[PDB]
Amino acid sequence: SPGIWQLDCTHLEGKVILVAVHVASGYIEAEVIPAETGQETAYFLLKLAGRWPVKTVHTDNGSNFTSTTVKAACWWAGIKQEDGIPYNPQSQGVIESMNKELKKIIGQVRDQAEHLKTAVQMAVFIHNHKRKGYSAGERIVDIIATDIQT
Amino acid sequence: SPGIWQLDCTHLEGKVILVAVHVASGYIEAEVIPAETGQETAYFLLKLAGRWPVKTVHTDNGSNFTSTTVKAACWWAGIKQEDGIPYNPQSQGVIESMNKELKKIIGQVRDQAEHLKTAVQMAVFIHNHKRKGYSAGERIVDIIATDIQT
Ligand SMILES: C=CC[N@H+](Cc1ccccc1C(=O)N[C@H](C)CC)Cc1ccc2c(c1C(=O)O)OC[C@H](CCC(=O)O)O2
Ligand SMILES: C=CC[N@H+](Cc1ccccc1C(=O)N[C@H](C)CC)Cc1ccc2c(c1C(=O)O)OC[C@H](CCC(=O)O)O2
Ligand SMILES: [Cl-]
Ligand SMILES: [Cl-]
Repeated sequence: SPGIWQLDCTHLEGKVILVAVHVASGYIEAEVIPAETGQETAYFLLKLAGRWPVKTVHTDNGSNFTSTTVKAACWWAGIKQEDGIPYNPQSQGVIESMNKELKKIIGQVRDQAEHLKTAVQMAVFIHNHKRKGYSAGERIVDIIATDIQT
Repeated sequence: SPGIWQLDCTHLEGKVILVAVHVASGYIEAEVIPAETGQETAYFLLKLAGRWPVKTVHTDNGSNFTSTTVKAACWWAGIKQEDGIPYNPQSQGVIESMNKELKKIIGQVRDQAEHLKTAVQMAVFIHNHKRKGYSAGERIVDIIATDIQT
């Protein structure tokens, strides 16, 4: 559980926002990319795994699951690449609501930056710091610290 | 000191590697940029502060300290922007040693990627995961979790 992440790809302004969600905490990292490719996804996961102890990634679609570029990055970073089939039907709902929230926040900050990438990073910040009480940033650190003491 | 970070700029292959070091743990995040500008630095700090609870940044030089772009990002993200004067002379030595280590790791992986940015992310991964025994990635989580319980 401490090491499980889910990939999520959403669209805004003709661009693609790639999101990784730490499933247990709801903490996120995100980036804006021109299009989802294997190379973009592979690079994103490499960054993520250097920053948090990523054990398992539930990939966002079959193309990223298949991609030998993505598989090579997961091999390098010691990540178990898994499908993202929503065996628990609540998964679809949670991701959809997260995408909606993120787009809402992006609109609220959209005027405080020229470029979408900036607005997306502002949205990451607001999402991770929002107390709902603890924040997602607090939950992820608490979860992993609890794990390290095991 | 759970919230204290230090900026560090180093050069390789005609490009600039911007590094943020979590002082208490030695955990790092890094990116390759064409040149250090206020905009590049501001965006880097915005990303960092959305991902970790960044209270204070010791800036790497007077230009970034002065930059109104950098000050605006620090204001946005709730970061106290401070100078990076090495009042403790050991800090110069520590940063220089980190730069040398990072460049060594980049050399060791340089063949496993076409692009320097990839190699730098691999270096971040190796640095953060290396047990010295705990890793820097373990130390930062433990430090912050301890703080949250305060
Ligand atoms: C066709 C894939 C390209 N590479 C193949 C490669 C080339 C040479 C040696 C090893 C490997 C190799 O498979 N390496 C190991 C096993 C896995 C990391 C790896 C790679 C992936 C994503 C990137 C990269 C790079 C790069 O080669 O540096 O460069 C930046 C780019 C930025 C995002 C974007 O622009 O899409 O993301
Ligand atoms: C001259 C600065 C430009 N901006 C001024 C600005 C313009 C319009 C509205 C508000 C603000 C403003 O001051 N905003 C708040 C108060 C602080 C975020 C902010 C900004 C900084 C770094 C970036 C940006 C952007 C951007 O405008 O989106 O875009 C991506 C770029 C990528 C790194 C690179 O390419 O150097 O880093
Ligand atoms: Cl946070
Ligand atoms: Cl780690």
